[PDB]
Formats: sequence, structure tokens, C-alpha cells
Amino acid sequence: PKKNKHKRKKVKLAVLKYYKVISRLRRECPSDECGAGVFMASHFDRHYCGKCCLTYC
Amino acid sequence: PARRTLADIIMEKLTEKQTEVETVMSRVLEVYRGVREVLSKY
Amino acid sequence: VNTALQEVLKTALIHDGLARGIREAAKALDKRQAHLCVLASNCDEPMYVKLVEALCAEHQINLIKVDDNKKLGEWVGLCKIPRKVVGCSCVVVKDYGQAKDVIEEYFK
Amino acid sequence: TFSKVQRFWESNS
RNA sequence: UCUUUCUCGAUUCCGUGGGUGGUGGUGCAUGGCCGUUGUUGGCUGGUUAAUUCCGAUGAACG
Ligand SMILES: [Zn+2]
Repeated sequence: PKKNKHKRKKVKLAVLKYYKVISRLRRECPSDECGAGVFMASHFDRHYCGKCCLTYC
Repeated sequence: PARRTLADIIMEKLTEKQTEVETVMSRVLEVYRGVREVLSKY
Repeated sequence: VNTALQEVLKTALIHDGLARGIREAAKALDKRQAHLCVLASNCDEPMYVKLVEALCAEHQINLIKVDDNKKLGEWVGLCKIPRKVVGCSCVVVKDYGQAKDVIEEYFK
Repeated sequence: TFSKVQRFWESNS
């Protein structure tokens, strides 16, 4: 019943999904503190901003 | 009329004194009191 | 041309302006705060080695190519005293602090 | 002679 | 905590030691400090039956 510590998934080339070749493949969060690079997590029903907890659905 | 004018002048002086004193001296509450009571014995 | 770039990366470490790593490099590039970029020539996977100059051309950012990545990493301060030697393949200098003018005329 | 109403107006110890 | 990628970036995290160990428990010497083996003076506020309640707010002698 020992509780194993959570391990972060070491994903290969996390940078190489928001750009082409130019434009932003993901959305940009329109808040004041976040923008110009804060890409927007696109889950199968929603979008989330990972810094200031913006929520769109 | 002179007494009324003197009273008006005194009222203006009192208002000026109040302004000078003001110059010289110079829904979130409920929910944050609730989270205060929550975190007091959290 | 390397000796005229070593001093400007050193003063980038002095003023902490440079952004190490591909993620911070791209995040400095799209924010239009970038001033120049440095790219290692030893990149096995090719789908990112062409993205960096595409972003630099899109944001009008000058680029320097260096042959080594471990040597570039130990120049930009990724080693401690050295036992551990780890290097970066790309780094963007956002702002500077003699040979910086030499580099900026080599760009032209 | 004024400014006593403002003196008693401020209620601080 | 189990999925799905967004962000923070050296503030790091994996393994093996019969090697110490430290937010440890405990005794001794150890420096400071209490208590221990007289006499005479000296009100903005709401509240109650009420100088009611809470609330701000000194001296010498042997
Ligand atoms: Zn954001």
C-alpha cells in the first residue's frame, strides 16, 4: 500500500509542437500577465492557460 | 440681513476649515471571512 | 569570428539577457525582445534545426552558426566547477551589456 | 477663531 | 493518485555503501535570572435598575 511519488513524463521535444516550418499552431491567451508565447493547451473538449488559470470551453 | 450675512460668512469659514482639516489629515469580505474560518481550523 | 562572439556571450551572462534552451529561445523570439541567436551545427534531428532560422527570419533576427554544442554550452555557463559538461544547441541573446560592433557589422 | 469642530471631528486616541 | 498536454526552468533526481549521521533522546561541569529561607501617602462607543457591562486609557520612610 506504499504511495509512489508522481513522476513527470519526460516528453521528447516539448518545444516542437507550437510552430510550423512561422505561425502559432496553438492559441494565445489574451490576459494581461500572459501573452506573446504563452501557448494554450487544447484538450479534446477545452482550452486551458497553464499560468493564470484561464478557462475556455 | 447683516446677521444672516455674518452667519453665511462663518459657515464659509467653517467649510474652509473642514477642507483644510481634510487636506491636513490626508461581497469579498463575506467570502474571505468564510475562508478565514476555514483556514483557522483547516 | 568565434573570439568576437565569446565576449558578447560573456557580457550576456553578465547582464543575464540570454535565454538558454530551445523553449526560452523561441519564447524570446516571438516576444520581439530578441537581438541575436546562436545555433549549434551538430543537430541530428532536422525538424528543429530549420525552425530556428525560420523564426529568426520571420522576426528579423540575426543568426550565428557554431560547430559545437558542448563547447557552446560551456561558454554560455552550463557547467560548474568542470565535472559535469552539458551543452545547448541554441541560445538567443535578448540584450547586450568592442567586438559586439564587429559582430553587428559582420551581420551587414 | 475657528477649526475646533474639525479638532473634535477627528476621533483617534 | 489515473489520463490530456500548458507552463517553471538547474531552484536538479536515480542507484549502491555495514562510511558517518541529526529538527533526534539522554547525564555531567558550566554563565546569567526568579521566588525562597515592614511603614506611610496617591472617557468617543454601544450596554444595565444602577458610578452596571465590556470597549480606549505615581510616590516616598526605615
Ligand atoms: Zn496566460
